[PDB]
Amino acid sequence: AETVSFNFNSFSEGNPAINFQGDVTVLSNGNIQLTNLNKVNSVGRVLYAMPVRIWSSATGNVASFLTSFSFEMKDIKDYDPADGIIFFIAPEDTQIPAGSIGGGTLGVSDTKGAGHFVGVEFDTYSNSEYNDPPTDHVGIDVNSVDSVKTVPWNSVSGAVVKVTVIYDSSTKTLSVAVTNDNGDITTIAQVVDLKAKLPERVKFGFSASGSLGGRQIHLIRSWSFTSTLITT
Amino acid sequence: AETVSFNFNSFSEGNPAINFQGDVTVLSNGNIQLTNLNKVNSVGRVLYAMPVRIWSSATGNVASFLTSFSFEMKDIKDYDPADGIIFFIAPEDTQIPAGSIGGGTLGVSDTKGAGHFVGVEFDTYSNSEYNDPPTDHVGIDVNSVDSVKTVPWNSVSGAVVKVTVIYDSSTKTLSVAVTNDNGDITTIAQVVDLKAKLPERVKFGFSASGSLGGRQIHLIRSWSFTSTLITT
Amino acid sequence: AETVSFNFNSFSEGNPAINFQGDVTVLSNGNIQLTNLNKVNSVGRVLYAMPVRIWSSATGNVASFLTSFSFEMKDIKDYDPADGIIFFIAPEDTQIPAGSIGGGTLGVSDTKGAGHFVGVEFDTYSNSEYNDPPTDHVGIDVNSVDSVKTVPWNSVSGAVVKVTVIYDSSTKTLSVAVTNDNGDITTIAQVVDLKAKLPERVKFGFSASGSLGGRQIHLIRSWSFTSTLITT
Amino acid sequence: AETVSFNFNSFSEGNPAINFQGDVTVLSNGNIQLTNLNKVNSVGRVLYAMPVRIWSSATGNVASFLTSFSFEMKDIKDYDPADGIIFFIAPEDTQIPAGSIGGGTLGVSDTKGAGHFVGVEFDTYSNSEYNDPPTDHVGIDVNSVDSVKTVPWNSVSGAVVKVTVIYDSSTKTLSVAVTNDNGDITTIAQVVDLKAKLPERVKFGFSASGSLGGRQIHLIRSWSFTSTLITT
Ligand SMILES: CC(=O)N[C@@H]1[C@@H](O)[C@@H](O)[C@@H](CO[C@@H]2O[C@H](CO)[C@H](O)[C@H](O)[C@H]2O)O[C@@H]1O
Ligand SMILES: OC[C@H]1O[C@@H](O)[C@H](O)[C@@H](O)[C@H]1O
Ligand SMILES: OC[C@H]1O[C@@H](O)[C@H](O)[C@@H](O)[C@H]1O
Ligand SMILES: OC[C@H]1O[C@@H](O)[C@H](O)[C@@H](O)[C@H]1O
Ligand SMILES: [Ca+2]
Ligand SMILES: [Ca+2]
Ligand SMILES: [Ca+2]
Ligand SMILES: [Ca+2]
Ligand SMILES: [Mn+2]
Ligand SMILES: [Mn+2]
Ligand SMILES: [Mn+2]
Ligand SMILES: [Mn+2]
Repeated sequence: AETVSFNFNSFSEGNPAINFQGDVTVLSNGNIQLTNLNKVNSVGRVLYAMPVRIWSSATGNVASFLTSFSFEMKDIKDYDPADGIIFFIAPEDTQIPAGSIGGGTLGVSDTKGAGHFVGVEFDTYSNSEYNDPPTDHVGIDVNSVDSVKTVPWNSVSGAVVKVTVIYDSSTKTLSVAVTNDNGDITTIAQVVDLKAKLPERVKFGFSASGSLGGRQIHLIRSWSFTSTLITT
Repeated sequence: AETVSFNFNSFSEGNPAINFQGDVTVLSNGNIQLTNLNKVNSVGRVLYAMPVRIWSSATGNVASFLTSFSFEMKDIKDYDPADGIIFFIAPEDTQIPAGSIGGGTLGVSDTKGAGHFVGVEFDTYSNSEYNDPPTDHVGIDVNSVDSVKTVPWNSVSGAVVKVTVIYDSSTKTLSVAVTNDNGDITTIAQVVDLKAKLPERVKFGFSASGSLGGRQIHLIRSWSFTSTLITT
Repeated sequence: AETVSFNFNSFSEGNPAINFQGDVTVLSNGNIQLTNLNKVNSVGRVLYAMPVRIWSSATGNVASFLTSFSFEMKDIKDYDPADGIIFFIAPEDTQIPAGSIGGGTLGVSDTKGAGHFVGVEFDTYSNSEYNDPPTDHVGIDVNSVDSVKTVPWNSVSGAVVKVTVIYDSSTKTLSVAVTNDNGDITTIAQVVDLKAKLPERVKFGFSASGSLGGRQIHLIRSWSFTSTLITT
Repeated sequence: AETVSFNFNSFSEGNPAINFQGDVTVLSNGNIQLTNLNKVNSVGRVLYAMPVRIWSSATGNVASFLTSFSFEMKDIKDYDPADGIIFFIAPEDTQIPAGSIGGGTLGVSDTKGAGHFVGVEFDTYSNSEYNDPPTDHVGIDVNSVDSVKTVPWNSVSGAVVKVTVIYDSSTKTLSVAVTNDNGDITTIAQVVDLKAKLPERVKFGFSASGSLGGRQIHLIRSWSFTSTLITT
């Protein structure tokens, strides 16, 4: 078997173990702040520097992974609390889309909402152009911000949120669990054939965006990960 | 929103939140020891004392849940290292089956291997009478120790094992993530309609068993849990 | 350590984690209504169905606890707005006293006003037989509705009240902070030895009562709680 | 009645509602970071700009208050996680002690550990020169970091801690409740005559300090407060 595992209790701008793209910054408290509040159509992303091999061209085997992370989103005067954070998987050469308008694209898609990635978004603004639900929601995205499936959710300002994600390669199922502020959990699962949607080696990371009037604090507090690919 | 959440970092015999059944004992370090090393066909089970409402007969809604736990199995001189541990869900009046032979039944089924429960087993002995795979394995059981599905796994003597489970009510998916000694993860997921398999009120817990020749130390070290049922 | 914690933002009938006694009811809005407006000497109580271990006879240790809740009392035609609500603690076999007259007993004591419980009352009627102050008030009750101590308070019809109670086992101090509708706080603290007044296992909850002419809407809207007993 | 009440979900150095002293900085995420990680004997404090009238020389009455806050301390390399945060009350003209050495002084006392203030410390280092318990502890201090009383407590790096404090006027009791990462709650209470120990007008606030080798992230995330003084 081939395993990739890491853990971040804190983040440091200097550490090369992570790629910083766009407006991302690292606060003195070790928190990764994805977007710049004083910028229009801001976009910031972070990827685990080491590309992870999710499937073998020799066997056809796809890896399973268990990952958990905690983030925080807080409102600011005077802007709509937008746009949200998305935990994504993409080609290792992934970079913020050219001419990104941020906002509802969440830093991973073009204006039409399309891009090459698979992710779990924590959306805090209803974009009708991307067919978003009416309330805050968590969604499974496959090459588009027009979610394959979504689930009602509530983004509480200044609340630490914990997420646990399990991908089981045999059933090709991606299961998510979000632990809210009131103590309630919110789950969402979807079958997604990663090998069919993504290349052999990829990068995992987070992205967040904003617009002219849509802005809020997007923070990544921690992140643990373990992927295992059967090589036999 | 109806939620049940608890977190055991250790245990005590006087903790009312825990129902002890069979040969269960509590070690001075807070660990629960499920089987008696000196008894033939030993059986021990521990349960969260409070019955949990997993689905509504009024709305048809089914709860989602996130639960994590860590156990440890250790060989002893010089019995066969058997039989294993099973995280189960069963009717609130669940009790060790009458005339339990322990062993491959894992304390949750009858001689034929049937019973009323849903669970994730960590099997260390291949019982041909229950169609077990040839090696240790993690299984998803529904009313029977003859697993609906299993995955190859390896139980390391004296190794602390971490497990995270996610049940998504919408897709009825029960996904398990097992973190091994060497940091490798093993996963298994299966669609299981709890509403169709179990009554509205149930109890969650752990069970382990041995036989005359098959014995080993079965320890439950910690357990956190959160179930949420959408109501009104 | 042994901890019991929970958080209710609303309530629903059927939740096995709650014991309903008497005339209690759950409204469509998740609120718990303690008394029946058409019944003479009405009494309704709600208890967390999980017994809480407040002290150990083995170690002699006593638990500490933090709890918060919000309630609302609202007048009705043509009865006197009575009798009030009491947050209480009693033996786990606690039931509404047999042949209760409700009224000023607040559903936890006998006709003389005696009982086996400890609690914080929110009194809206002056019962001279129990030496009540002449106006509305918050009181600390130890085995009697004839409060060991009281502080002038005022129950505003329809006002949502917030309460926070801290019990420090070391000093045996029970402090209460009541946040009125107009933003003012009212506090009352009393040294109460729970190890000396209650058994090792108890149940927490609320009770409200009325009489023939004294009636009113008694609502419990939320309730969070955390008690910890050191077992080391 | 005279009541003061406020609430901060986020902080800003451009806001007049707060005084900033020393190395205190406000991160882009809204958190207040009390100590500078790059300075020796660092010290930073903040105070609610408006002095709170806690007692009257005309009537002798003393105010009761309920205040809760959340903070965060996180380790860093290669320094000892020190020294801690202290929520204090002091003369309205309080200032960082002249020639402060930070460290165990928590930024409120002199080298001897004496000063004019009442506070609740969250101590993460054992200074023998101040008779500190051998482990992390929460203490009630009255004009000295040589705590009047302490209770064992575990400071978890990167964990958000919630605190609730109630000062009962009549009993002159100050009781505190702290929420741990494991879920357990910790409390400590002590009788403190604010009238005798502090002036009529005071300021409430937080302070944290570090040394040459002792440094860590000291964050203040939110703070609500309500005090009521009877004027009659
Ligand atoms: C009545 C009878 O035929 N007896 C048989 C024994 O001969 C032998 O087959 C045992 C095997 O029990 C299993 O033992 C292992 C360990 O060595 C595990 O504990 C299995 O779960 C057991 O079933 O069964 C009867 O006693
Ligand atoms: O007001 C806020 C919003 O503004 C829109 O212009 C943008 O497309 C949305 O994604 C969101 O940022
Ligand atoms: O008029 C109202 C009141 O009536 C009394 O008879 C009763 O004892 C009081 O507790 C209160 O209900
Ligand atoms: O190692 C760290 C510590 O070092 C001491 O010298 C200092 O007095 C303490 O307050 C703390 O800073
Ligand atoms: Ca959107
Ligand atoms: Ca078996
Ligand atoms: Ca009365
Ligand atoms: Ca110290
Ligand atoms: Mn969306
Ligand atoms: Mn099996
Ligand atoms: Mn009274
Ligand atoms: Mn100290």
